[PDB]
Amino acid sequence: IVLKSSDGESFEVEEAVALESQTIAHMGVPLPNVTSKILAKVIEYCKRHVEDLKAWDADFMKIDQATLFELILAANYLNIKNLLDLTCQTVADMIKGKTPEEIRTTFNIKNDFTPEEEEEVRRENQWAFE
Amino acid sequence: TALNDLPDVILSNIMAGVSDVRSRNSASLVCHKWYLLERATRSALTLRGNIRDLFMLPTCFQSTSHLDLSLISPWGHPLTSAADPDSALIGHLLRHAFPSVTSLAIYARDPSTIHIVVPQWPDLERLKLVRWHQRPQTDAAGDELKLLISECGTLKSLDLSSFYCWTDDVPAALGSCPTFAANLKSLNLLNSSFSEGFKSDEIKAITKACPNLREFRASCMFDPRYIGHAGDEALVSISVNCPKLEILHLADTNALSSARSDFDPDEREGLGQEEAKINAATLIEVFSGLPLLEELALDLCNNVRDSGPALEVLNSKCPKLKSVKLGQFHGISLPVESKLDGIALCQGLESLSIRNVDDLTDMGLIAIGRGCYRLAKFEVYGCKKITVRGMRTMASLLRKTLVDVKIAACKKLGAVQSLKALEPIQDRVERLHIDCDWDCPDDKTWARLRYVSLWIFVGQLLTPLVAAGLNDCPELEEISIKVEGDCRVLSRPTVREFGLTTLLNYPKLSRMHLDCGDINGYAHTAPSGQMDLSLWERFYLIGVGHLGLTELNYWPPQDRDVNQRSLSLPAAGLLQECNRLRKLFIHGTAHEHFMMFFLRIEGLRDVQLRADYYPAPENDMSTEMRADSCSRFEVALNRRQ
Amino acid sequence: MSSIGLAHNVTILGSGETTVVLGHGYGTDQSVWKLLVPYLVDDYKVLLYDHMGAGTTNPDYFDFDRYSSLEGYSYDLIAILEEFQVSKCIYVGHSMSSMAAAVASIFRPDLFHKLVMISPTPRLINTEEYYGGFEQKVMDETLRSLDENFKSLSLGTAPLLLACDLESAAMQEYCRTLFNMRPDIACCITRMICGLDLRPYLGHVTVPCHIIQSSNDIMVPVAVGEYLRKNLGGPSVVEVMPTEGHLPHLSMPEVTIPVVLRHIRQDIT
Amino acid sequence: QTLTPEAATVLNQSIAEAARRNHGQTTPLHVAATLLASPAGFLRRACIRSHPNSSHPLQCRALELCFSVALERLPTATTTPGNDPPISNALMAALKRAQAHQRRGCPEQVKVELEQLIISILDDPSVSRVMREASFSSPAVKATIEQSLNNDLFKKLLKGMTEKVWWQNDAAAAVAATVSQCKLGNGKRRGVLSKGDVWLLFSGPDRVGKRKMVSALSSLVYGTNPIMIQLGSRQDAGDGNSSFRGKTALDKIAETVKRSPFSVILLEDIDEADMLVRGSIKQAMDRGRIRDSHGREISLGNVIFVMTASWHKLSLQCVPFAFHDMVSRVDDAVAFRA
Repeated sequence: IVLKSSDGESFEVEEAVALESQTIAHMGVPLPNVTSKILAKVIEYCKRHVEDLKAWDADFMKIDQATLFELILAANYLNIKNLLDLTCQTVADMIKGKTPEEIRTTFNIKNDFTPEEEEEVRRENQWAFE
Repeated sequence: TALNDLPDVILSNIMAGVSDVRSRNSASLVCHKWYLLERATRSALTLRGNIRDLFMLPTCFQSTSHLDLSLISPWGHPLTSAADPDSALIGHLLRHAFPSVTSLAIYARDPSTIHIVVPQWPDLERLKLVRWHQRPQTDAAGDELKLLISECGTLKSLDLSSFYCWTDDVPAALGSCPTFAANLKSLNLLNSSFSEGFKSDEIKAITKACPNLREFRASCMFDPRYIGHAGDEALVSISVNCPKLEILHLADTNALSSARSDFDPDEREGLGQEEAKINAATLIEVFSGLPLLEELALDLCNNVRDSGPALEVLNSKCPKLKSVKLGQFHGISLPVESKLDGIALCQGLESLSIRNVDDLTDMGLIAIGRGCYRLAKFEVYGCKKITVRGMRTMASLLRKTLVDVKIAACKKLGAVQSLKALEPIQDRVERLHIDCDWDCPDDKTWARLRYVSLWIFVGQLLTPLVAAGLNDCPELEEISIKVEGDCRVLSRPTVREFGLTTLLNYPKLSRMHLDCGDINGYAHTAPSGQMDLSLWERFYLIGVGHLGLTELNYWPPQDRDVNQRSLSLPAAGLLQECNRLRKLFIHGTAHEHFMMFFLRIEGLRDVQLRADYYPAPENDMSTEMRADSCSRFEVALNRRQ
Repeated sequence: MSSIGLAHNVTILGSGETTVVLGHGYGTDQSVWKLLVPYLVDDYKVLLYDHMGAGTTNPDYFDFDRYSSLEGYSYDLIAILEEFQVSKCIYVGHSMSSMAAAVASIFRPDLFHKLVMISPTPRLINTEEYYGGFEQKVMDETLRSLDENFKSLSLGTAPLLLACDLESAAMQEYCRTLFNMRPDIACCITRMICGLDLRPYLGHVTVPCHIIQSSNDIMVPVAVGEYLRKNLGGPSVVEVMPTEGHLPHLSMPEVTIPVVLRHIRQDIT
Repeated sequence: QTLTPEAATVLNQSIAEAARRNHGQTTPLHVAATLLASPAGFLRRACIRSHPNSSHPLQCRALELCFSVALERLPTATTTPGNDPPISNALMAALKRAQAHQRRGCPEQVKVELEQLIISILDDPSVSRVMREASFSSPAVKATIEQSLNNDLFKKLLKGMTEKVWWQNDAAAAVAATVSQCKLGNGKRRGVLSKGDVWLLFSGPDRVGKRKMVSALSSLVYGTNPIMIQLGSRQDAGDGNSSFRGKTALDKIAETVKRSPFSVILLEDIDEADMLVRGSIKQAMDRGRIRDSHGREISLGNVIFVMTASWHKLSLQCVPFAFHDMVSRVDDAVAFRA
């Protein structure tokens, strides 16, 4: 099988690699929602999964945040459970060990909490053994 | 793109992955969308608060599934009492605040607590009862356990591993409604606080009531000296009545104790050292009756000999077997020429735990290593014949998979010997336990080591630990120390400190367990020229402030004669010096004056006095803990800004 | 209930018209009577409480001005007794707490029907003619240690001095529980005890007193019992038991408890 | 349209109050204040029942006051009063929660009844927050509303004891019989289940003969020396063990039984023991476990117990009424001859 990116680029896909994606397996096969580098980053993972693992996976995670968001969007659209849950876990790793301000700063997050609301949420949180 | 532009479903998926509760609380303060997501996503909650202000309970945790009420302050307090009529309202309050609860752990101080809280969730699936206090007097046996049977109840797992009760309560409760017992798929009775293990007849009745059990753990009495002790008939009844069993854990009550003087046959004044009513033929029949068995643990305080044939039958009749734990089973490995035998034929084992094996030699260890080539965790206790050569070679054989090793009470294998023995797997081991024995006669980077457990006799120092070989542990993060012994017979230390400053050698250390609770000494009155427990607490805790600890579990030493585990002045003073502490649990008692020392710690959030030992102080009159002291301390801690 | 009942952890047990009040010694709390209480609850109304210096009480309620003298403790005891409608009580006290009860009886005789004392002493510092306590120098060491502990806690360093670091081996047993309190409160109570002396007031006590001492006690001389019998203003009896330690009612219950129960149940003195 | 006529009424009155002040949106604070009105409603009774401090009548009106100030804190909207303000998102949340709570309570099978609605709007964070400053806790009143809604051997030992204590032949034969039969299983049973512990009461005036008797019985059946515990006015230089430290007589008994589950225990002068010790022995004989001074329970095992009595086979006429229960519940009672 040969797939087509949104930009129009074409990539060659193995049959087992195609069966990795439920969306692709159920459905030229143009992909008008994903770009070329998305396949260039997902196909090696698909092939490795079809056929050391921890180090290689950690190396493959070594990508910038925005590229990672495009990846998880692509995993959702292609509906690949393993890729999507690994990606979401990888992002949630930067959630841990950070204060709310740090999350906002690393994530260009805008704060809409009034001091009273923040105090109330802290009061609710005080009921859970961390 | 930013995350708020992502679809919400993968937000729920991505944010169900942060299990660290501190991180979850931090995430709840990001924004309104994130807060709503976290509150709809949190599944496990361990309730933190006081009984008085339980009507200030938040209702934001509507989607939780597992709820833990055993840590409600004051610890062990009766959550519901029959003396107060408005205690009926607590059931409704909990039911409404957590409507989607399937797994529950509650402190069952009183029967009314059970009868009011447990039947609230008809969909309750797993129950864990905790009670370290006295068993209240009831009209018959199992009256407080009968309260679990609800009309619309479908309880599936029952946990009594910490719920102190009479062993006669279990069979009486299980015989009162056959539907309730038949619905049970798991049953944990491995409670070390039982005065005596279950009888033979009680085990028979328990297993007859519950034919669908998938996991069964029990604290049985295997001493032949007693009447009705569990023997062959009990085990064959287990095999016949529960053919679906996947986990079977029978251990004698003494084998479960925290103190080594209770189960060690060497340390008991002639106790044990006599055969149980367990034959090789009976074990063969038992294993033949459990084709689905996956985890086996037979930890007896009485010897079973020539068990090699039974362990061989284990390999053929239990293909799914993965973990075996054997206590005082002898002849488990008796190699002749080169043919593997006994436990060495169980190639499918992943973790092996053996204890007090007289027959075991170096060849036995070599056979275990060569046969059980899939072994990932190995625990050996109290084998007097094995040496460094055998253990080192067994490590080298299993060097591909062995990541967890425990070497305790081995006469010929000291601390230095154990560390030299673990050299072939030095760069792979993750969890490690040794005895700090410096008196045993006869490239070095622990790259993956993450957890170290130590056992050391009272009055000994910890400084030689670095010279012992445990020098460079870049990834070491949690260390647990257990100190056992009787210091009433011991003189004053000639060295001022135990040496917790030696633990500065490991830069990533942030968690601690200092279990001194099994030291016996003099609490407030020493007879004459003796040294009280405050001196030993000072000796052990000095320099604990230098370590950058963030969590600390402390077990104060006890005075068995008067039954008290008080925190002394030097102990509180030193624990106050730990500025970085985030959680601080003390498994004992401390009055208000010492408890208020801890408000100096700025980063401190979780503090509790947990008397999780038998018997817990029955009331405020009998100990130096008061409910008002607890409430005042908690209010002062929360108000700190 | 009441503020006084919450500030002193007062508990009422047992039944019957006669009330027994158990006053613990300094440095401990009402938990020290957990071995005696079961023997009394059947046929007595036992009143247990913690005086304001005890570690189980709120350190904020402690008034350094009021409790720099024993009169504060006697007034607190009178307030506790009057609040719980206790009259003609039987008081069992340990060292230096029975002294406070005796002063309270001086002020309010109607409250106390008898006094049972466990190793009491009117004045703790012995003079040249008075051998009824310890030498001033041997207690100066304990005062120094308590002051140093308080100084250490002020700076945020752990207090690292105990009664086991003294040299008397009798100060070790006597002062062991004095370090079981917040260091400033410990200093205040210790200075009060050092300055305490009830020798002039011994003639104003009219309630019977049942002095109980240890055989050949190294800590408080046995002659103090005879001294009090000679100076007490009311009926008095002295019994000696072959016990030892600062807390015989806890460490040696099988010997101390029969003696205390007998002295409680017999009035003739 | 998914509400009861009364709930529809109270919602539209909340709406009318919203349209009279033009404050933008119909927040659930308004509907809660509506519930405060119409005194026939259940919220007043629930509030007075929930808090003891709420029994004061004007505190309920103080609740109205604190709702009112929060409403006054709401900026107005530039719109005609002849319109329905948009009910806030919290109100759809509360209504949906009401629907769900109604659904779950009758799993067998929607028009929402008044009490589910009021629970739902107490669940609103703003309503609870406002109530908290007014000394009112929404969970307490909520639970109150929900609760209101519910409205051979014989001779082989006989020869030896007859050798030792030949002046007590008849009592020796009787005790031989009883000990042999309880050991063989022909003795009293702790209910339907059998028991191993044996409980013997040894009356009579011969003390030294009784002591040598129990010594012989111990050395024969168990081959061990007896254990010297006294309870009465019989203390000497052996029982007065200060080495035990914080142990009373009951503590000594419990520790000895725990450490030696296979021996004979003789208790001296059960008649002169304290009422506490006798009560503890009664509890041990009923429940089969001895409790010591710290509340710990210790299994009796099967220890041979003998109580050395002195009242004058044991006749019931010679037993004081206080000890009658012990004799009735003891396994056997043996009277030594003078």
